[PDB]
Amino acid sequence: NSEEDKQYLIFIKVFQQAMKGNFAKIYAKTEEGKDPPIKKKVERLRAELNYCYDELSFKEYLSDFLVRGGLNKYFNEHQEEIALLIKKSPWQEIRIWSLLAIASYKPKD
Amino acid sequence: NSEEDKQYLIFIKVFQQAMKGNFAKIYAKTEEGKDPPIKKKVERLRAELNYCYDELSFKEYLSDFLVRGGLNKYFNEHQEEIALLIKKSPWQEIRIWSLLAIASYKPKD
Amino acid sequence: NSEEDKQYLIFIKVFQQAMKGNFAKIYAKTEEGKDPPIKKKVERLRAELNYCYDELSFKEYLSDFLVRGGLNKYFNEHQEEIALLIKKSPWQEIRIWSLLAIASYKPKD
Amino acid sequence: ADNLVKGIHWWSNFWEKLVIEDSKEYLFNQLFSNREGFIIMAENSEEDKQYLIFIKVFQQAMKGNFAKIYAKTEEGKDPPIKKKVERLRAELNYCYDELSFKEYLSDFLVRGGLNKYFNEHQEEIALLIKKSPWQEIRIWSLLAIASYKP
Amino acid sequence: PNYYLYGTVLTRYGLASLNHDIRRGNKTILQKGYWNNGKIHSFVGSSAIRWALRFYLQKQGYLVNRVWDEEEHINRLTSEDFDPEKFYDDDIFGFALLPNQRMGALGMNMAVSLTPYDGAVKLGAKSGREKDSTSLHFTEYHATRYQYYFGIDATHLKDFSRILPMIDGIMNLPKVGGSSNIFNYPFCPDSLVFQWTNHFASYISYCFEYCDPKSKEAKLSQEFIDEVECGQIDPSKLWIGGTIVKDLQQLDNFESSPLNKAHIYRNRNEMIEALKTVIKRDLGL
Amino acid sequence: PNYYLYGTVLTRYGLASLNHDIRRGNKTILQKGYWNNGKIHSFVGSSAIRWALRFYLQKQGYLVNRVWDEEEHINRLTSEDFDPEKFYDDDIFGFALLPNQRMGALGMNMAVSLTPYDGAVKLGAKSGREKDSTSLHFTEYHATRYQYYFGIDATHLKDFSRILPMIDGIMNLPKVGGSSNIFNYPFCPDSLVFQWTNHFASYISYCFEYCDPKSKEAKLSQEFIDEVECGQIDPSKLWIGGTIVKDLQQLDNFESSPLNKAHIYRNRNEMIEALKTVIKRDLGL
Amino acid sequence: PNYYLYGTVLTRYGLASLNHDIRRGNKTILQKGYWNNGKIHSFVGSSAIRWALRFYLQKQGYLVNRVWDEEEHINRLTSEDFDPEKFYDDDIFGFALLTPNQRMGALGMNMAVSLTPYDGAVKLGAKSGREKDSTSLHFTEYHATRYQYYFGIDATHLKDFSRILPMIDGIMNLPKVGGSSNIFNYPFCPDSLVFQWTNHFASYISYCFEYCDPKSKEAKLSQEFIDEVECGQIDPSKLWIGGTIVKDLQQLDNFESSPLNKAHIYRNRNEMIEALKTVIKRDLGL
Repeated sequence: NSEEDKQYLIFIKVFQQAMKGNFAKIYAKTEEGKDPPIKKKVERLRAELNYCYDELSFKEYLSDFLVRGGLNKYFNEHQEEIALLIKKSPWQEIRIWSLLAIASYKPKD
Repeated sequence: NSEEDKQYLIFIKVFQQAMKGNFAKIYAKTEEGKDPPIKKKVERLRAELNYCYDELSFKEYLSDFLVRGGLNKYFNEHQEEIALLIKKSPWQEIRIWSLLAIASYKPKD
Repeated sequence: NSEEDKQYLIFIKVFQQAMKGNFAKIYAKTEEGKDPPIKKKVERLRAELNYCYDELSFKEYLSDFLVRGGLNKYFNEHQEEIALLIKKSPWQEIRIWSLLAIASYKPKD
Repeated sequence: ADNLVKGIHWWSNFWEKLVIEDSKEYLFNQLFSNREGFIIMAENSEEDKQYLIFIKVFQQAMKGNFAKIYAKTEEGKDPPIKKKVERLRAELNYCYDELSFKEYLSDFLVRGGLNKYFNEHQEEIALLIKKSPWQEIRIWSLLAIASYKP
Repeated sequence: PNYYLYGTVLTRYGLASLNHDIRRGNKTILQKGYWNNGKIHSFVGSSAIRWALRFYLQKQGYLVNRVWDEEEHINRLTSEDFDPEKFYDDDIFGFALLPNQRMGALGMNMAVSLTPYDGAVKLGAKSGREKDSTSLHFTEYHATRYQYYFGIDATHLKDFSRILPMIDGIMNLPKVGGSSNIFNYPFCPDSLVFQWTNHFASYISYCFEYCDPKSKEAKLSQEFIDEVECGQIDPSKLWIGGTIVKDLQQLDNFESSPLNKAHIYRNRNEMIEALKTVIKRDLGL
Repeated sequence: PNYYLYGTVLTRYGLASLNHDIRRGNKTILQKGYWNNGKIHSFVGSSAIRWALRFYLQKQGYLVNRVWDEEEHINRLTSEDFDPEKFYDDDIFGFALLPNQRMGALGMNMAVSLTPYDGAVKLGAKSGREKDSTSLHFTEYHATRYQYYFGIDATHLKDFSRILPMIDGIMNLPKVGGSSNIFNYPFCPDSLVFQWTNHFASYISYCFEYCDPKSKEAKLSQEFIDEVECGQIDPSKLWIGGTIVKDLQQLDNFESSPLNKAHIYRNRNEMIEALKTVIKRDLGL
Repeated sequence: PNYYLYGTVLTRYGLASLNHDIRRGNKTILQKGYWNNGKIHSFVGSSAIRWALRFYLQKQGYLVNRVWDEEEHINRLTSEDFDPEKFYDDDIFGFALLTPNQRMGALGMNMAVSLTPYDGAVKLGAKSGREKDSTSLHFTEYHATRYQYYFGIDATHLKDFSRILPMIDGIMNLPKVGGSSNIFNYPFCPDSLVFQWTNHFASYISYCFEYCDPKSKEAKLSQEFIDEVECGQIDPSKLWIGGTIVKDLQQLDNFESSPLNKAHIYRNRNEMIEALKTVIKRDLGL
C-alpha cells in the first residue's frame, strides 16, 4: 500500500545492509585483541551525516557509503525505484530516512 | 487494542529507550562534579521539542535524538511499523507522543 | 515517463554493462586457484571515481571506462541520448549516478 | 435520583448539568458544596478508575509546576499560586480543538517533572489520552484543578 | 394547478460568525451541531434568512406590515390587524398574533455549513493599558460555504405576482444576521439548484458536498446526480446555475447524461430570468 | 437610492507578526487557521483594521468620540452620549453601551495570508549575562501578502460625505496593531478590486488568490475572472487598480475580454480619484 | 504636521554569521526561512540592529538610559523610571517596564533579509591539537551575501524633534551588529540607500533592492519599484537614493526621460545624508 512507502522501507533496508557491509569491513580490518571500533564508527557516521550543505554534499556521501557497503541484495531487487528515489526527493528527507536506518539496523544485530 | 494503539505504544517505548541512552551518555561523559545535569537536560529537551516549527525540523531533531540514543530494542523488534508511523503521521502528533513518552519516563531502579 | 529519468536509467544500465565487460576481462586475466580481485577492483573503481577535479578529469575517465568495458549494447542503441546526457549536466551529478550504478550492478549476477 | 430510578449510572452527565448547562452555577455551586460527594460516587464508579488515575497524574504535574514556581519565587515576595491556578483554568478553557489541547496537556505534564503515577500506569494513561475525546480530558483536567488539595 | 418552487442554495467562501448561540464565559460560541458523517457543522438559522427577506421587501418599497426602524433597532406594526391581501410579509411569511394566523407560503430550512467545523477561534481585546473585566474576549468563527433549503407554494400566495420579489430577494439577499463588524460574510448565492414542478416530491434538498474536508471546492452530491440519472426528477423541471455549472460541464460523458437536457446556465441572472419567464407563463402573470 | 462599496485589497510583501494569539510558551503564537486547500494560513484581525482606520481619522482633524492618547496608552471619550450626527467615529464604526447602538457603516472581514504559514519562528535574547526568565523568548513571523474584504453601506452614513475619509484612510492606512518595533509591516495596499453598485449582491470576496507556495506573484484568480466573463459583475461597476494591472494587461485575449472595459488604472491614485468623482456625482455631494 | 521617514538600506557584500539561531549541535545555524521564490534566505534579527543603534548613541556621547558596560557585558540603567524627555534611547526605541511606563517607539524596523539565497557555507573549527575533548570540534555556518532591511520613523512622535538627526548618523555609521565578529567581521555600514521622507503612512518601498542572480553581487533595483516610480506614485521629490546603486541607475537607458531622474539621487552617501538632514530641519523648524 502506497508504493512510495514501500520504496522508503526498502531504502531503509538498503542502507542497513550497506552499513552491515561496512561493519564487516571494519571488523576485518581490526587485528590483535584491540576492540573493533563500532560505537566510534557509528558516532562518526552520524556526525558526518549531520554535516552536509545541500545536493552534491551528502548525496556524494550517500552514494559513497552505499558503495562501501558492497553487495546489497535489497538494492539488487529494485533498481529503478531506488535510483529514482535517490536522484529525486529533497536531500533532507533522505537524511531523515538514513538516520532512521541508523537506528533501525540494530534489529539485525 | 487496535493496531494504531500498539504502534503508538512502541513509539513511546522507543523514545523512552532513546532517552535512556542519551542520559547514560550524559552520566558517563560528565561523571565529574556532585551530579551531572539531568533535570536541566530534560528541560532543554522539552524546549528543543517545543522549538520545532514544521515537520522537517522536528523530524530532523527526532531522528538525531533516536540515533544519539543508541541500540533501541523496541525499535529493533519493529522496523517497518514504526518507520511508517514516523513518516506518515503528522509531525505534531509525533510531538505529543514524544512529550508523553518524556513525561512517562520510568527511572531505572 | 519523465524522459530525463529515462536517460538516467539507461546511463545506469550502460555503466553496469561496461563494468560487466571489465569484470569479464579481469576474470579472463586471472588463472588457477587465486581469488580474482573483484572487491578490490570495486574499491579501486570507487577510489578512481572519487579522485577527480572537474570537467576533463572524470570525463576522460568515464570515456576510458566505457571503452575498456567493451561493446555496450545499450550504448549502441542509445548513442545520442547517452552522449548528450554526458556532455550536459554537472559532472558531480554524473559521478553520483555512476556511484549508484556501481552499487547497482549486483543483480546482473 | 433520576438516574438511579433509571438504573443507569448516576454519573450520567453531572458536569454537563453542573457547568455546561449551569453557567449560572446554580447547581455548580452545589457541586462546590458537594464536590466530595461527586467524587465519592465517582469512586464507586469502577470505570472512573482510569480517570481517577489521570486525576492523580495531573495533580502531581501541577504539584511539580507549583514547586518550580516556589523555587522561582523571590524571598519576601508572595508567590501568585492563585493567579497561576486562574491562568491554568483560562488556558485550558482557551483550547479549541484536539491538537492544541493535547499540545498544552503534554507540555504541562512534561513541565511537571517526574510523575510516579504516570510511570506506574504508563500504558493505561497513554491510551486514555490517545482515545478519549479532548473535551472529556479537558473536563477531567478542570476537575483535577478544582479538586487539588495538598 | 398546484405549482411549487424548491431550491437548495450555496453561498460563497468566507469567514462567518453569523449565528452565535448562548455564550459561555468569555468565548462567544457560534451555534453548531452534527450533520453528515457525524462531524460537527455550523448552522445559521432559517429565521435569520426570513428576516433578511423581510428586510429586502421593506427596502425595495413593497408594503410590508412589519417596518424595521434601523436607527431605533425596533420593529413596528403598520396595522394591528394582519391583512395578507395587502401586505407582502403577511402574505408570504405568515403571522400569529395570539383571522388570526396564516400558514405562510415560504417554508425555509436551516443554513448548514458545507465543511465541518474544526473549532477555530479568534481573540479580541480592548485596546489601552486601562484594562477591565470587559478587556479581552474570544469570538468563534468558521470559514465555510453555507447551504440552506427552502420551499414555497405558488398557489398558497394570496397574490401570485408576489413570487417574483421573493425570488429577486433570494438572488439579492441582504445581510443575514451576524457580526458584520469583524466577520462580514456575504450570503449572496453563487450556485443554485431550483425545481419548479406541479408534484410536491422534492429531491434537491442539500444536494451539495465537499471534495475535501477542508477546502473550497463545492461539488455536486453523488446522490442528486444519480437520482437524475435513474429517471425521476425530470430534467425539464430542473434549474441549476452558478459556479457548479463549470464542474458539471467538466464531468465526463456530460453530453450523454440526462443532466445535459436540464436548464443549466453559467450566469445566475440568465437562469433566474428564464425561470421567472417560465413562472409568469405558468401562473398567467 | 441604496449604494454599497465592496472591495478586497492586497497588502505588500514583507514579514508579519501583527496578530499574536495567546503566547503559548515563549512563542508569541501568530494567529492562524485553516483556509483554502486545507493549509494553515496566518490571520490579521479585522478589528485591527478598524482600529487603524479609527486612528487615521483621529490623526487628521475629523472629530471622533474615542481619542487615543498615544502617551498614556488609554482611550478617552469626549462625550459619553454617542452622537453619530457629529462624530465621524460613531457615524462610521458604531457603538454599544451595555441608546441607539447604531449599526456601523463599515463591515470588515479578517485579513488572510495569501500564502500558507510553515513555521516562520524567530529567536529573542536580552543582551548578555544576568539572565532571568525573561531572557529567552520566541516570536513568529510570516513573509507573505495579506488580503481582506470590506464593505460599506453608503446610504447608512449619517453624513454622506464621510465615505471620502475612509477611502483616503484605506489608501493610507497607518500602522496596523502588531509588533512594529521588530516587524514593521506597512499595510498600504498594492492591488485593489473595488465595486460600486446599487444592489446588495456582493461578489468580489477574497478573489486575490495565487497559492504557488512560497512566492509573491499574487495572481488575481480563476473564479473571479470567470464571474466577469459570464456576464454578472458588469465591468462598468468594477474598479481594478494596482500592480495586479500589470499582470492583467499581459493576459492573452485581454482586449476582447469583458474585463477590458472595466475601470482599470495601473496607478492607484488615479483610480481612487475616479472612484471619488463617481461617488460624489452619484450621492450629490 | 505628521512626517514619516521610510527607507530601505542594503549592506555591503561579505561573509556574515550574525544570526545564530538555536545551535542544534556543533553547527551554529543562521536564522533562516523561506523569503522569495521558495528559496531559503538568511535573516538578521532587527533587534540586533536596534541594539547596534543603541550602542552607537551610547558611544558618541549623548544620554542613554541603558548603558552597555562593555567589560562585564551587563546592562545598567541610569534611572529606573524611564524618562523619554531626557534619555535618547527611551525617547527613540521605547521601553516596557512591567510618566507612562510604556513607550511606543519612534523607530520601527524590519528584519534584515539576505539578497542571496543561502545554500551551504558551513565552516569547521578545531581547537589547537592533542588532548581533544568534547569542545574540540565545532562547525560555524556563514553566508556570502548582501543584507537589506527596512525601517521607518515618525519624527512627530519623538519627544524632541532634534533626536531624528543622531539616528540617521547611527544608521550610516552603524557599529558591529551582534554576531561572531571575532572570526566573521561583517561591516554593516550602508553602501546603497533608498530613503523616502513624506507626510503620509504609505511607504511602498519596503524591500526595493533585489537582484537574485544566486551567488553574485550585482545588487540591482527591483523592477516593481521602478515601475511604481514611473507610475507617478511615490513622488520623486520625496525620494532619496544614494550609494553604489546610483551608478547602475545612471547606466540605465532613457534614464533622463524616466521620472527617476527627477528624484534626489546622489552617488556619494554623505552628501545625500546632508541634503536629507537639511530638508528635515527645514520642514521641522530646527
